[PDB]
Amino acid sequence: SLNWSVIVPALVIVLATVVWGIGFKDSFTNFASSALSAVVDNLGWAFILFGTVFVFFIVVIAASKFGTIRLGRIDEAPEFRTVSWISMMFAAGMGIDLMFYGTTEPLTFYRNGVPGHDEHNVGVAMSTTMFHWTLHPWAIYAIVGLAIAYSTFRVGRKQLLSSAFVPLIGEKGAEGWLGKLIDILAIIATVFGTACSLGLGALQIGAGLSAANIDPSDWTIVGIVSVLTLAFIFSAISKGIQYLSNANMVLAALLAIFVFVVGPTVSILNLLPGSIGNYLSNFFQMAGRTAMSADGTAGEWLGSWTIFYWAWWISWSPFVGMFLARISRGRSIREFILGVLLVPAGVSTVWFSIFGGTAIVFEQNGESIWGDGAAEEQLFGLLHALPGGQIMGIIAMILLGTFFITSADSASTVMGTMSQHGQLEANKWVTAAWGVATAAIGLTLLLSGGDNALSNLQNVTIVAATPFLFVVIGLMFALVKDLSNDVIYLEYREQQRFNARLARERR
Amino acid sequence: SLNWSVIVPALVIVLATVVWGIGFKDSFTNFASSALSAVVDNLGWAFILFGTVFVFFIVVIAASKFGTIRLGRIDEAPEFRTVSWISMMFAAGMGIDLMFYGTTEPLTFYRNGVPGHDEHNVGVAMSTTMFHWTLHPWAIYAIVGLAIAYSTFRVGRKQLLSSAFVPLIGEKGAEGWLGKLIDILAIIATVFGTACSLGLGALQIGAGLSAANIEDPSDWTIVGIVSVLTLAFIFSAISGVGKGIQYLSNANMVLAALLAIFVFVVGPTVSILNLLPGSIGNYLSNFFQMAGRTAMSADGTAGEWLGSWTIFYWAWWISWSPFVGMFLARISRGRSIREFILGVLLVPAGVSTVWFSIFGGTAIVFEQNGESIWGDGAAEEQLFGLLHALPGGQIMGIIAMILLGTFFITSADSASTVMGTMSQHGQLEANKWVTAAWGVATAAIGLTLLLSGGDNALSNLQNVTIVAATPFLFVVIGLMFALVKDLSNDVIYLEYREQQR
Amino acid sequence: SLNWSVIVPALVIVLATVVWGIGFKDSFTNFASSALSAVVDNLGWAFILFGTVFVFFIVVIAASKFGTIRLGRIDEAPEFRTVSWISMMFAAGMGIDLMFYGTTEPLTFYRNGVPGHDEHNVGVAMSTTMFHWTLHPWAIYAIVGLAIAYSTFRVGRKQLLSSAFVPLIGEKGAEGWLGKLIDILAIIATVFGTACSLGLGALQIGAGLSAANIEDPSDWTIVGIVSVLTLAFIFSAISGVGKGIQYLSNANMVLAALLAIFVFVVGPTVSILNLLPGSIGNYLSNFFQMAGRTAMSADGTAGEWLGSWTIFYWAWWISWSPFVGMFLARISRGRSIREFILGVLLVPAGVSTVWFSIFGGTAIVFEQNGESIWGDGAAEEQLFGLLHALPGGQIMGIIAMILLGTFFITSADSASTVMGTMSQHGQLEANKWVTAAWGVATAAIGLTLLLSGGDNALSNLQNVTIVAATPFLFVVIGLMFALVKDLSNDVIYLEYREQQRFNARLARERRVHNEHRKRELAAKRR
Ligand SMILES: CCCCCCCCCCCCCCCCCC(=O)O[C@@H](COC(=O)CCCCCCCCCCCCCCC)COP(=O)(O)OC[C@H](O)CO
Ligand SMILES: C[N+](C)(C)CCO
Ligand SMILES: [Cl-]
Ligand SMILES: [Cl-]
Repeated sequence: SLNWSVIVPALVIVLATVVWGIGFKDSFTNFASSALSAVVDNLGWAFILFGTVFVFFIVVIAASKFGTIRLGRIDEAPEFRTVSWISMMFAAGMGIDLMFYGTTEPLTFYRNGVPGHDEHNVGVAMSTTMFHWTLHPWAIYAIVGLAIAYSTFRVGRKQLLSSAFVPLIGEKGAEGWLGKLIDILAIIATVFGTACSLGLGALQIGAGLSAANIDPSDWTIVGIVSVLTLAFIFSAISKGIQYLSNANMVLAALLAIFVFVVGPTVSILNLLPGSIGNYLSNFFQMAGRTAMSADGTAGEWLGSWTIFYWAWWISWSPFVGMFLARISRGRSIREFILGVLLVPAGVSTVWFSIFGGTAIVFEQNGESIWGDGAAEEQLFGLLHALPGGQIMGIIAMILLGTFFITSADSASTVMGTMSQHGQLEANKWVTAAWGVATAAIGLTLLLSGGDNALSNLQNVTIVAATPFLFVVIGLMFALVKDLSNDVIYLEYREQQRFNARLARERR
Repeated sequence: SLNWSVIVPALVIVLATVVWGIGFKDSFTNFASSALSAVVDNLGWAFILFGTVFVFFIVVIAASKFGTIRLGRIDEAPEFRTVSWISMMFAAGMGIDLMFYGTTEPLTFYRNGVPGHDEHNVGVAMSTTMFHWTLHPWAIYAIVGLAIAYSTFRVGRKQLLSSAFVPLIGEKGAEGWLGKLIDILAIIATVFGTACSLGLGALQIGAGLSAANIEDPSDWTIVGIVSVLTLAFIFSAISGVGKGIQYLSNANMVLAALLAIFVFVVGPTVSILNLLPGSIGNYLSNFFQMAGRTAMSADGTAGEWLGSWTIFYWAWWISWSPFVGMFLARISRGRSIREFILGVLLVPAGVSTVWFSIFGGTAIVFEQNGESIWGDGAAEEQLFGLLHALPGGQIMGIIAMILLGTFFITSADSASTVMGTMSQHGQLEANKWVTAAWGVATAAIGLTLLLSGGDNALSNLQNVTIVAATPFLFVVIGLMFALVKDLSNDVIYLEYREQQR
Repeated sequence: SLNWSVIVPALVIVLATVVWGIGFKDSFTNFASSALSAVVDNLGWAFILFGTVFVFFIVVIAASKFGTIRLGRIDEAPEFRTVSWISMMFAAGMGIDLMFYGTTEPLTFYRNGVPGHDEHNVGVAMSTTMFHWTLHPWAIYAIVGLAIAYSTFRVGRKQLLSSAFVPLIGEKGAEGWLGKLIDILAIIATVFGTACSLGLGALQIGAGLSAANIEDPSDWTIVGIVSVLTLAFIFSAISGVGKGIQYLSNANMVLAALLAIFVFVVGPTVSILNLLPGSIGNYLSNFFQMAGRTAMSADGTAGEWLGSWTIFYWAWWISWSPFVGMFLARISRGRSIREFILGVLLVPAGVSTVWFSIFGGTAIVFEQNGESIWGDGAAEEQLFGLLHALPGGQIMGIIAMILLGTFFITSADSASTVMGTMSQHGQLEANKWVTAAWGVATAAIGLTLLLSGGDNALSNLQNVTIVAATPFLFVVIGLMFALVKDLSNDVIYLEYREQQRFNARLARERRVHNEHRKRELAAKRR
């Protein structure tokens, strides 16, 4: 029983873009990309504040008595071992994203420096990438994850973001004016979310083909996408996602290990203890970077970096949020939070220490893989400066390929599950539908922009993300009232008032 | 009822100082002002060390078991609602200058920069201000407000600073040396406290009239206002069925809210709005450095800046601890210390942060855009400069002027109320005569400090505020132990104490 | 009994480096000094990363329920009690070091400036010195301290160090590949660690007596230093016997606390008392920015600084942790895990600071004027240089050397107590025989390190030490697990977690029923 009151209203906006953005006008879509600067200008501070708010909030609810509450029936045990549960979070913290921004990210920060420091600054440069990729985003993923994993397993509700707002909203048939709306926002956000990954993931393949066959064609993008958006429909008949799920991790294993030993090992090893310290050291300092610091200048830097990421992450929380939820059944609220923060974070700490960590060492010996200044080639260029690095580049391409599909599967499945009343049992057909409709806008962005295709990709996803921002914000409140009414916290507060009164009349 | 064993030493010393500052004695009270440097130099270490400890202390106390413990007969019906604090918290604690400082400070620290940094640093300029007006000034209040409220609304003892030292001194044996000296210094500091509040309100008016009517305060101004506000306060204190403290404060929040909301919308809204995360994050970051900004840093330079700022800021604060602290109790009963510690922390922080961010932040926004409002550089002229720079300036200016008048009568009467309550053997309710009488006891000096001829006198008291409570610093430190080695003699700890151990 | 299986492979290489340094290829030992530039740069990261983790590690253990477990057969009324602790913390652990680096480190930093900062930074000058002599170092101790203390006094087994590794290598069956090898690497690390401190006395005295007499070189003149101070040392020797030590604990106080309260009241009392919160503050504000200092920061240019300071320290501390944990363990019986961790960290770290605040402070304040104490760049000269600049500079200068004479025996005595204890199957009783034995451990290298044609047998001192116990790092690493995977099996904690379960499920039975009675009842209103 598909939810059409939610499916089509979403497809109305997904098409609006592909139609009005490539077919007709085209130059007009770049008008809404001025509504970008509109949103960062005045809704900008929100992302910054509630950003760091999401990181405290979650730690404190995990630190609280809530943490003990078992996600599922009372004293329910997890379904997999700690090791297997963690062995699944690793696959959650890897994909196109890190492929793209792995090397270029910390390099840019070394190259140009971060608003508030000089250029050529390892400590800062590094601790900024962390800022983006460790605690902060995963704090979000936890908010949405816990909210879903709680309402479904504990309270006993449908697997829908709206079913997490029940404590605040009607109710009496949750999905009146809101609900449908809240879900319609989830859907849209997830599309543009994955869109970026597919998007910047695509043209990182095209730029990568300039390692085998030789330059930056245009019909090539449509090729790389369509070639893989077909393989996605192909491998949309089994799951599937689990086969390649490791096929990805092994390739990602090669790339890393390889560059660990061939590259400046001891440097890369120095970056671990080093880029965990500057992270902590600078955390608050970068927590407060807005468009006032540094002397009303960092406004631009935020738009291109810190505020992009924040939007992106949010527009992905509906996807990642279900994943971690679905997996974590059984875990305690705390075990699930501390788990969700530190686990993926370790990998995002090593990964940037390896790839973009050599890019810094290189730029210190003159080597410089800057390659004309485009990140989309930065990666391969990095490898080409290492022995047998040309085969590695080939691997990387086939890797971003396997990523394109697996990343699209999980996305479409989630977007499917919530496009039809939270049915865990995903309809094989509606899944592929959300993939093509997604890959679609993942292409509609890449094409409409030209030389700065990357730009519009990040501006729209920021736009469609902003609405949800508020959703997730509110998902705190629904999550606190949901917890304060939970048996185990209610029953405990009854035991200390009793463990107080029992000694109030014996004296 | 009127305790005349402490009224005397105070009424005489307070009269001794005013004389040694008037009648051609105006110069020898200035040389005595530079004797302040003595304390800032040798007790510098003292303030900047413990000022930060208190902040950790209440936290470490709210954190532990002592937190759950209400203050009273347990589950004792609270009383005053949420609006009780926010009002008096900023009505008695501050309000007067925190309108001049709401702009001149964040605007100064930007322009000239604080030690160990470079100028035009928005972050620092906000973190330093914030530092001077949050966790710190409210812990050296919480300590007091928590101690007293416990040694009365729990134990039952009488509301008087020495009574809270019972745990350290002895059962009633606090009558000797340590105990009488307390009440004197607590009265001196509260008499000067009001005196300084009356003085600031007067220097403000000068610039207020400059906004409305100017004219380089040609006499009449100090009297025709300080008296107007004294005679306006002496009326809102007499009428029993009036309670100006519970009203004017509420009105005060409404005026300040109005004013704030004005600039916040007409002015650089987003800037203010970007300054919220900007302020907090920065504050958290620059906390442990500016917490340890000793006069040894940097390279020995910050000596002056500290004394003129942070230090003076502390020595000044420590003074208003009796009054403000007592008030954090005279209007609270039944709500656990924990729901109180953060009550006077998380909450005052919020308002101050926001206030500065709005004003101070806007000032920086102006400073950057080239349309400054620093002009000539008088702290007392800047608030209005920023104001008149906005549509409906002169208008909002009038109410801004009124604001300085509001809370004033309260900050003075409520400052005198606590006096009347600490003068009559620590009685919650005090005679309507002793309270208002002390609220004007400073007026008798204010009119003599100007009869010297022309103008050049008040400057004394400004610096005398520091040393006016210099010793009262330690009165806090000990009060910190008298609150730890006292709660461990409470019901829950004494039962496990007198058990197997 | 004696372990002629761990001590045999012991002195065989203890001297295979001693006679190797003084004899054989004299300048071949200067190839190992360029061989640490293989660990310091290749393991420097691993020395930092885990060094910091060490400070979080215990701190949580301290706050953990583990922090209630008492150390030894439940009750065990506190053995020594207090004071003797903080006195034997340093006397044993630090002691002499607090001087031959404690009044010059805040000074060298105020001068040259640490990497990532300009010179003349009172702040970093204080912050970077503490990073080395406070929270970080002691935390390496409290681990081995607990691991060892809990291993012996609680469980009730041997005082041999490798014992604490039975929860990981199996109990009673961890003697072979791993086990004896640990004890071997243990005794060595304690010999060198001690030999270094003993040789320092001669070096600091030879170049320290300059404030009195002996302007000659520094070779045969020192024969009356090493050979005499050790001669007067063993006494001791004639009698022990079982405990103190001690006669040095209250000594160090009266003595140090004297010269300290001396400079604190004579010198710039305020400039010191000011730098009091300034020390702590800046320390906290820079803690994470210091633990992030690597040979990749700043801009891959601080390696030769770190290698001279930070890593230098960390490496050494692990190579000195055996003794200082073996000794820290005693006098701690009947003291809880918590009060032990908050004992080794808070107070020792809380005094080192006020030490650098008085000595490092005035030493700095003297430079802010022009009366520099810097004596041609020599650690010994600076110490006396700043006290002879105060009324009675030769009256306290006396104690500057004569007191350091006590620290000589404090280390040796206490240290020997440990190395002796670990070669006797791990018993506690005072073994006079082995005590004085290892007491030698320097007569073949210490006094010979100088007879090498006059002097210059450096740095064959610091070189051999930090490389000796380079695997020790990975030992104090896996010591965290053997500490926690052991603490957790303790009856008191084993019972704490079981009770949780009970309450847990019982509380479910109470609930699952109501929702089945307020349900049948709810279906009764129909
Ligand atoms: C600026 C730098 C200066 C120096 C910094 C020093 C170091 C920082 C100090 C950090 C303090 C952390 C304190 C940790 C205490 C542990 C909690 C505890 O003792 O719980 C007891 C028992 O309590 C309970 O079991 C129930 C309630 C536990 C409450 C835990 C709260 C969560 C803490 C998370 C906060 C931070 C998370 C990381 C992100 C910042 C003990 O049992 P256990 O430790 O054996 O339990 C182990 C646990 O189950 C793991 O398997
Ligand atoms: C879960 N994904 C890997 C798809 C996104 C996080 O990088
Ligand atoms: Cl549960
Ligand atoms: Cl400094």
